[PDB]
Amino acid sequence: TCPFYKKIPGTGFTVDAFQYGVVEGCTAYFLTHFHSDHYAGLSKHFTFPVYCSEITGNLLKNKLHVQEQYIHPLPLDTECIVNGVKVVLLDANHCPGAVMILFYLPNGTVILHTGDFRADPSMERSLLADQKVHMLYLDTTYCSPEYTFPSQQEVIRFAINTAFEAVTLNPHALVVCGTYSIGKEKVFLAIADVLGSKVGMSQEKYKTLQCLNIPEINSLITTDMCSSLVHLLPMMQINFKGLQSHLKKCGGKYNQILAFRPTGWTHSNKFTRIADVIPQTKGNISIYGIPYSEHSSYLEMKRFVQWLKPQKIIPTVNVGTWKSRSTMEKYFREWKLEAGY
Ligand code: NI
Repeated sequence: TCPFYKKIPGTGFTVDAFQYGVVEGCTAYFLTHFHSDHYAGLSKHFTFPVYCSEITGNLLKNKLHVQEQYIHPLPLDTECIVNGVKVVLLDANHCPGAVMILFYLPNGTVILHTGDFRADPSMERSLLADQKVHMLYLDTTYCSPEYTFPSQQEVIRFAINTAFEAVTLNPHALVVCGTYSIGKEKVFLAIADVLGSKVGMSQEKYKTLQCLNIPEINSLITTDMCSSLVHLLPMMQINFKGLQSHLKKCGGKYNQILAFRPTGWTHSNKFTRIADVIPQTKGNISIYGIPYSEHSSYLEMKRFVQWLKPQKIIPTVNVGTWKSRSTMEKYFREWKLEAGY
């Protein structure tokens, strides 16, 4: 059964609620982004209207085979009527095609559902500037002050400099980057651009990338592994055994691997600056874990909420334990008392 924090009161609408069967009273199912925990349940057999971005809709059609007739793509930053309710989709600064949704209720209440997001001050000059929001359904993934990590731009800087130095010292080094979902494409695209290479990958990942509307993508990626010095592999293969096996397959073209695992936050962020990060190394293989996040830091989250000044907050992440729920409620009250709303 569909949980309460996935229902929009006063509407026929749910958000990211495809794993509960036919939801009672639901006339339209919104999908914030194409990540498996959010789409869990969609297939070619689904027969109700799905509302989403153009990019999410490309992925539903090509990867999940959902039929065209049930896919409703909406433009961003544009007031749209859905089943007699005004809605707007806003860029969530998460993975490609990810959106936040503003719902203008018939009774005058305004709700923002962030989906998954990385809060940014640029959001303060979107269409959110123009009016009051009563209820916020908030991505609370990192809602605790211990969760710190650098900007995406600093992380990319580290990766580009690290790769370029390694391959200039040794023109026979291969670079490998892990992935298990869409998002974080900048990591492998930036490294391949500095090295003057396309990114090589499986047919299945190339297909996913071709759905994402990235400018000049045919110039940046390929399924010919032999012509590429930056390869993508599944995240589960980014370990000493998997990388050794991969290097065997390359037929003596290379004698060293430098590999990156983009993660979210890790406890090594409590101690080490991005500048100081070092790899794990065994023989001719080194692995860097790099903290490239597509979710808000605590500080980013707090700045957004204190600017928005919502009347009520409903968390959508870490909702399963009394300890988590109590912790999040304490921070929301601190934020409200400090800023005076
Ligand atoms: Ni996500």
